[PDB]
Order: sequence, then structure tokens, then C-alpha cells
Amino acid sequence: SGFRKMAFPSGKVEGCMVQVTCGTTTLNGLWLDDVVYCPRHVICTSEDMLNPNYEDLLIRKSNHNFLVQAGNVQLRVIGHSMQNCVLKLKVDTANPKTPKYKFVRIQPGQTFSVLACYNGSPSGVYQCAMRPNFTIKGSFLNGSCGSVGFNIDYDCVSFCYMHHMELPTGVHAGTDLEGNFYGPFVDRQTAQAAGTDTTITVNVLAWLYAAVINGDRWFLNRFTTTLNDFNLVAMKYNYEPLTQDHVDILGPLSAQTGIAVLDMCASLKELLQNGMNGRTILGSALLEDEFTPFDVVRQCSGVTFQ
Amino acid sequence: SGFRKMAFPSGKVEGCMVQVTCGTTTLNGLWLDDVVYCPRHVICTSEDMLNPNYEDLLIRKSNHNFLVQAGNVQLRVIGHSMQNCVLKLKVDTANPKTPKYKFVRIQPGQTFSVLACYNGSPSGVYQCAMRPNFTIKGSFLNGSCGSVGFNIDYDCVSFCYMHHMELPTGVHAGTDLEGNFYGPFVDRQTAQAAGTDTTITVNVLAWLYAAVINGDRWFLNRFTTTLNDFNLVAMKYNYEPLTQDHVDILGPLSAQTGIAVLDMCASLKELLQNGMNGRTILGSALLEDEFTPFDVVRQCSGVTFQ
Ligand SMILES: *[C@H](O)[C@H](C[C@@H]1CCNC1=O)NC(=O)[C@H](CC1CCCCC1)NC(=O)[C@@H](NC(=O)OCc1ccccc1)[C@@H](C)OC(C)(C)C
Ligand SMILES: *[C@H](O)[C@H](C[C@@H]1CCNC1=O)NC(=O)[C@H](CC1CCCCC1)NC(=O)[C@@H](NC(=O)OCc1ccccc1)[C@@H](C)OC(C)(C)C
Repeated sequence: SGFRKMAFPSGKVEGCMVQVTCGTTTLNGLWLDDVVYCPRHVICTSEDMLNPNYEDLLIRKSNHNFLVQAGNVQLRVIGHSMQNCVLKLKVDTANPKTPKYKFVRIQPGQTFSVLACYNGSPSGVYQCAMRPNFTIKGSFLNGSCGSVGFNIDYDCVSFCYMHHMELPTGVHAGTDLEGNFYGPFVDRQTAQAAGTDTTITVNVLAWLYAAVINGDRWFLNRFTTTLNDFNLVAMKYNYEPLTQDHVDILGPLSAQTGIAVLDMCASLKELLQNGMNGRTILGSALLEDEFTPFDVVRQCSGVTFQ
Repeated sequence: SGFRKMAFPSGKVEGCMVQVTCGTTTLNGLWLDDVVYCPRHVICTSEDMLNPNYEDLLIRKSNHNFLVQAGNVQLRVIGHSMQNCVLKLKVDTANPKTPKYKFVRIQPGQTFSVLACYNGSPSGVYQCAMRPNFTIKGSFLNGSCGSVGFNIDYDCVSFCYMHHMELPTGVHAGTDLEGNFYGPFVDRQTAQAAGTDTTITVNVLAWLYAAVINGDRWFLNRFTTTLNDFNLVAMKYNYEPLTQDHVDILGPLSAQTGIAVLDMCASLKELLQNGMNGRTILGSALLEDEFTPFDVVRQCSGVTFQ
């Protein structure tokens, strides 16, 4: 038993990480089949960042201005193109370690694993969620750009995030693997509003179920509530409105613990109106919202991969 | 910027994980060179668990009663021996994916990465610490036994933990890779006292430095204290006594942030005497003690591996 915030094993992704250099800028790229993916702002100088014309900037570059290094090995670039905010470098060598992969665009509230990378070498791995305002709260230093987020379905790697830039909040923004930003962000060094972040109500309920499943049950009360009543408390409190779909996705945890979702909503309501009283749930003094219901199900089912 | 609880990339360890079966018991093993390591209690039936004579039980077994499966592939066992509480299965095939590795026995307060495994296939990865009472608070279901903890030094894998059993606390116990338990635990299904757990004072201070480095500085005060004065507050509060060595290891974070360790101790003291007032530090409403000072240094330095 026990419950930890847990990332997918990153082996399948480590084999895809390469170093990409263009001029005096180095960052990470994703090497799959015979294509290298990376943020297009690798083509920018530190002055270009304030207002780049990427088309014009890309025109001044040729294949040989792009150094791709996979470990020690130099790949030869033979085609380059710009898809949205990513740059796709065609190389002469397919990656012998290409996993079975997909590119997905995830939804706010879903979770994924980040492998943070510098100079093409993996640094660490951690788990997180696409916030409702389409930011992620991660850990990214200079040179982490091009690090990717992913989920694993048995053998198949679903890539969903590529890191591009930190906002003035210490929150991070980026794109899917077709180069479209999550959220309204553009890749330019100009002030940008992240927007009001809300809490992922369904994820919090799934966590409370993970708590019950792991012995923590003090928050459990004699009350119930209605979907509309609870939603009315959800909104004084920043919470995502709870829908019937949310209720259904919480259904399996419902039946395992024998606790109705709306009874659980009542306990959450009391927590939101009465706080923690200096107590903890699964060793946190806060309400945690970065476990999807599926993260909960599989953590106490033992789903494996590879 | 930002600060997450971050695990080493597990690729080097995924390639070492195999399935070990003996009778009607299956668990994970660590395959390195031509040896497979696993908990010796794989040789036990569900009745044996209450009071096993491991010597006598091991005598009834022969090499062919041990099925080792590396992915799909059956290894042939040709020698078996018992070292403390681990069992070492000599196989006819060296693991072509053996990393450069070491076996270390870590100290209370140090951190490591766990790759949780079922039937020899990795499930997830998370970070944690050997508690002062020599327990770890992880996430382990039935069949997770044989999962290992590790740190990575550039290319070299330092194995330090092998999971054996959960206590009645939802805390976990296990051995180094020579088979000696951390703590006073034995591998038997008998009630065992974990013992009073204390907080890793030096780790908490290192975190407060990580906080300052990442913008969170409200806890910072106009006071200072003495090593003995603070230690006197450390003990009403469960904290490990702070030593001069602790002070020195915190020295580099000292100089980066320009804040004396004993000034930081005063802020921690006020936190311990006055609580959080419903506020947060790096997004936690609790004082976090599972980052060593070295975890902090490298997270905001960007150390890579492979
Ligand atoms: C790639 O390695 C990095 C990763 C950053 C660096 C440290 N932490 C990270 O997450 N990405 C960058 O450095 C990019 C580079 C430019 C981005 C697109 C345009 C051309 C290249 N920039 C940022 O990450 C900046 N974000 C940013 O400026 O956003 C808009 C803005 C501007 C001014 C005030 C507020 C907001 C970073 C460097 O800016 C901060 C200084 C605010 C972090
Ligand atoms: C190996 O896959 C598992 C991993 C466990 C299972 C679920 N979570 C885990 O961490 N390990 C075990 O199942 C071992 C098996 C025996 C251990 C040594 C003797 C022979 C094999 N046992 C345990 O993990 C038990 N721990 C335990 O009993 O500790 C002493 C004790 C006894 C009675 C009351 C309190 C404490 C588990 C199964 O016991 C609990 C039911 C308390 C979890």
C-alpha cells in the first residue's frame, strides 16, 4: 500500500533524446524514425527573442547550420521545416531505439511524465498535470527546452508536451508535438498573462478515494450534497465545476470503496469550508489535484508496461 | 526555475529487471552480469511466512525450481546461494544491458529513486528517503518485492535498496543489495516496531534554501539563533539534532543565497513555533524533509547523466 506521485519509467524516452545546436543556442530534441523535433526558437539569437519573424529567420538557415548530436554521434541533417512552433529536422539515420509512439494533444486536468533534459542528456523525471489555464508547474532551467512530457500505454509512448518557455510566475508553457501551444501563449519574450488557474475538482475527489483506499478516512462525514449544491461551493473556492461525466469516471472508485460520489463531494465541501485543522491526508496538508482518477486506479492495481 | 520532487531516469535500471518465480510465489529480481538478486522469501509458501527457517527451506530447493524470466526469455539457473536476506541466482547468461554499477549501503536522511515493478516489468518511478527509523514511505503492492532503489552518478548506478515487506503502518522495509535490512527488521510475518520517526532537520533547511532560490521567501525573518538554542527547539519538535557537519554541507547553499545557516535556523524555529498560517512554501503546506542538500544543489544546477 501507500500512495506516491509517480512517473512512468523513462527508458523508452531516454533513447530518443538528442542535443540540437544552431548558432550559439543549444537545446534538446526528440529523435524518432528519421526526424528530430525541437522548439523552433533554437534558431533565435538572444536579441531575436523579443520579436522574432520566424519565417525570415528560418530562411537564413540551411541544413548544415543545425548540429544534431545523439550521445557522441553526429547525425547528418538533409531536410528542415517549420510546423507551427516546432522545427522538424530530417536526418539520414533512423533512430534504432524508436519506441512505438503516438503524438496526442491532451486536455486540461490530465497528467503526464516529464523527463527534464540538458544538452540532450536526461536529468530527472517527475509527474504533473496540464493545469486548467494550460500551464504546467514544473522544474526547468536554461537548456531544458525540448524536454518532452509523455504517457505510456503498455508499449506505446504517447508524447504530449514539448517545453518551450517559462512565464514570469515560474510556471511553464509549451506545445504538443505538432507545435501548437497549449493555452494562448506565443513563443516570444513578451509579457503574457497565464490567466486564473482553477483546481481540478475531479482529480481531488479521485485522490480522496486514494486516501480512503490507503487508510486515511478522517475527512469522511455523515452528510451528503447535490451536484448543484456542491458546484455552488466549488465556485467560491476556485474549483472546476463537477459534471455527470466526472461522476461516471469516478464510478469505479465509487464501487471499490462503497462510497457514493456525492457523499464524497460533501466531505470535500466541509474540507473547503473548514480547512485541514493542521491535519494531513496521505501526508499532505493541502488538497492535491494532480492525480487523475486513472492515476489512482492504476496505482492501486499495479499496471505495468514495456 | 521551479522545484519538483524528481527521480533519476530509470532506463539503466529497467534493463535489469526480471521476473523470479519459485513454486507459487513470483516477485522481481535484479539481473547484473550473470547473477540475479531477489528477496530470499520467494522460497516461502504463504504458511512459511509466519516463522521460516530459511536454511531448511532453501535446502529443499534446487536450481530448476527457480524460473527466471527476462522479458520473454528464460534464463538457465546453474547456482543458487543465500547472502543474508537475499538470494543470488547464478545464470548461464550475462545481462548484455548491465550498467556500470555499485552496491552501497546508504545512511538515514539520504534520498534515492524507486522503480516499482510487478512480474519483472517496471510500473512507475518515484523519489524518496531512508527515514531516521530506517523505513521508507513508498507505494508497494503485492508482487512489488524485489524492486530496487538507486542513485545515478553520471554513468554509474549505485543500488542501495531492495524492497521486502510492508509493516502495519503502510511503511516499507527492505535490505541493501548484500541482503542486510535497514533497521532492526527481520523478514518474517510477525509484528515489528518501526520506532519513533524523526524529521531530517538538515534536509528541511536545504529545502528552505531551494525555496529562497525559487522566490518563496516569506518565512525569512529578522532573527538569528545558536546551534544549541535551535537544537533545543528541534527536540520538542521531533527534529534531528543539527551538527556542525550539517552546517558545512549546507554551506554552498549558504553562499549562493547569502543567508547564514543559523539565520535560516531561526526562520525554521519560528515556523516550528508558529506554524504555516495556512500558507505554503514551494506549494506545500508542510515542512518537506526528503530533499538532501545535494538534491537541492543539483536540481538548480542541471546535472545530467548517462
Ligand atoms: C529553453 O532552454 C528555455 C527554458 C527556460 C529557461 C529557464 N527556464 C525555462 O523554462 N526557454 C527560454 O529561455 C525561452 C527562449 C525564448 C522563448 C521564445 C522566444 C525565443 C526564445 N524564454 C523563456 O523561457 C522566457 N519566457 C518569457 O520571456 O515569456 C514572456 C515574458 C517576457 C517578459 C516578462 C514576462 C514574460 C524566460 C527566459 O523569461 C523569464 C526571464 C520571464 C523566465
Ligand atoms: C512482496 O511482493 C510483498 C510486498 C508487500 C505486499 C503488499 N505491500 C508490500 O509491501 N511482501 C510481502 O508480502 C511480505 C512477504 C513475507 C515477508 C517476509 C517473510 C516471508 C514473506 N510480507 C509483508 O509485506 C507483510 N509484512 C509483515 O507481515 O510484517 C510484520 C507484521 C506482521 C503482522 C502484523 C504486523 C506486522 C505484509 C503482507 O503484512 C501486512 C498485512 C501487515 C501488510
